[PDB]
Amino acid sequence: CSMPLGMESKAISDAQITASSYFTNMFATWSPSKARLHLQGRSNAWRPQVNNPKEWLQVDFQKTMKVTGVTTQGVKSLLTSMYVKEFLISSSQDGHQWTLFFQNGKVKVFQGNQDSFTPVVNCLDPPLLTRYLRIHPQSWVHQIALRMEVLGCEAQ
Amino acid sequence: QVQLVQSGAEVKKPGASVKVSCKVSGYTLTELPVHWVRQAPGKGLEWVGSFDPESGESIYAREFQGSVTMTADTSTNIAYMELSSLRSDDTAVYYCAVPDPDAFDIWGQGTMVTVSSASTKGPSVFPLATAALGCLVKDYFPEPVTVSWNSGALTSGVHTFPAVLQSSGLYSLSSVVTVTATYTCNVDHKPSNTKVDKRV
Amino acid sequence: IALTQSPGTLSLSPGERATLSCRASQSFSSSYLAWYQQKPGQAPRLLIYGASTRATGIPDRFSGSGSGTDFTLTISRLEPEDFAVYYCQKYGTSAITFGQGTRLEIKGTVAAPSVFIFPPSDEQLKSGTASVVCLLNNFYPREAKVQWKVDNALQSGNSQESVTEQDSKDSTYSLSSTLTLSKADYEKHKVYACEVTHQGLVTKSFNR
Repeated sequence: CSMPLGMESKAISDAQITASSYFTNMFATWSPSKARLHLQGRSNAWRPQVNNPKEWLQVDFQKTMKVTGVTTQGVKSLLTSMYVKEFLISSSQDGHQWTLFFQNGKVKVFQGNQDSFTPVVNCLDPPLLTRYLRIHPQSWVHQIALRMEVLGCEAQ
Repeated sequence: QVQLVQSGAEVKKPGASVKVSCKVSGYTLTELPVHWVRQAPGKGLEWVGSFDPESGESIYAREFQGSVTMTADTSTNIAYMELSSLRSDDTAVYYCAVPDPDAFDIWGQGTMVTVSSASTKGPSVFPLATAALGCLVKDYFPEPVTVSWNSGALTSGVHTFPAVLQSSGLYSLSSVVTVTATYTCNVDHKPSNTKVDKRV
Repeated sequence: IALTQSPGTLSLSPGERATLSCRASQSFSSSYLAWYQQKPGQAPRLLIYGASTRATGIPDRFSGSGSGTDFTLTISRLEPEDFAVYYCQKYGTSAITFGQGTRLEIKGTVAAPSVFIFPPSDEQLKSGTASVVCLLNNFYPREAKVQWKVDNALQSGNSQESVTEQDSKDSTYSLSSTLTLSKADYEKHKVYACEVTHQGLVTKSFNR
């Protein structure tokens, strides 16, 4: 139970990925649906309108899944690298009643990326059964930029 | 290791058209938009227009709506900026720049475009005579003119002033130095292939 | 949206904290504000974008903040390499605009200029034109007024002046004013003078 759930393959459609906000610029759109592992092209990553700790990227599996981990990746423009260094994870069954992922009694601060191309895998112990998943960028270099994948398997 | 190389300086008469090029190296032009900006002799920066080599879409600045045409040769990775109906006030240095990742992060070296009824011509160098001495580089077109002293050996106390545009449409520039020895100003006006060494 | 920068010219000393402002006509996202630095004969250099993010290679010395209609570029401790012209600008999906620019010069010591006057050379006279040059060397502040007088008649509109870039070493400026007359008119007069007024203070003249 550690297979990609569909971010890179698109088994998870564009409509299923949303965010608190996303950055748009001349001839460019860093929309939520761009947050797919190893994606290439212009504006190939989700970026919030403004970088702050209250932004989030959301994935709706449209069904209950067993999530055993997440894979994060940064992004590089022509020369500058952008990536999330630390992030939190929250989950929900209805998309409104959210619970942060805790570890040993406290909210878990996951260690993310340190460059723009290396994928970093973070396992979830214990795993979670949820329909919705959110990534909360806490720290970053230059810009909050994300390309990701979710690891797990069917609940049934 | 990215680089934007623009075409050489241009000299044009009113009503003419100029096509500035911007060749990119280190990436595919289509991957990013191309921004165009200019700067008149003693003024600030002014956006001219932007182009998307991927879709061929262009967006113009309010003041440059009907005088600029942007294109791009996707195969050769060269962005173009054609300014027509040129006027003397269109005299300026034109730049191309691309985002990395959002604004005008990487710039070309710039292309000087001079618009005037005058035609290219080398300058006349006259002598100007702690003490001060110098050279008057008068009636040349277009900019620029470079000046050094004693083949570059003398730099201390030298003051080469910005050129001034005269009513005749030609430029004039003075270079002075504050100080037995010989003093010679080396003038170079590449546009007219004119080089002069004037002993003062 | 229009951007207004202040001040037109900021005069500070090395080691000092510099603060530059950029005011907008309407409020907009801080993720569309950039700051550029430009030195003579060079293309602009992006310092900060998204109002507060520094571009790679930019010293931690530079920092930016602000939002809405007010943005600020701050330089904690000014180094001599920081004296130049700064521009702010708003980019976006549909349009881009720049502030008029702010020039950061070194606060130097008030010093009167050393004035020199050069008569037209015989070589030039042979061409039928006469240029009289007046040089004001190594002075500060940059403001100065030159008044050409031919046989006591104040000249106006027939002279042009230019000023050098501030000297990084002594913080001074130099200026040259050129009076242009036809050979014919030049020979119609005898006394040519250059009257210079500067807060650090003069008349220099010669007989044709």
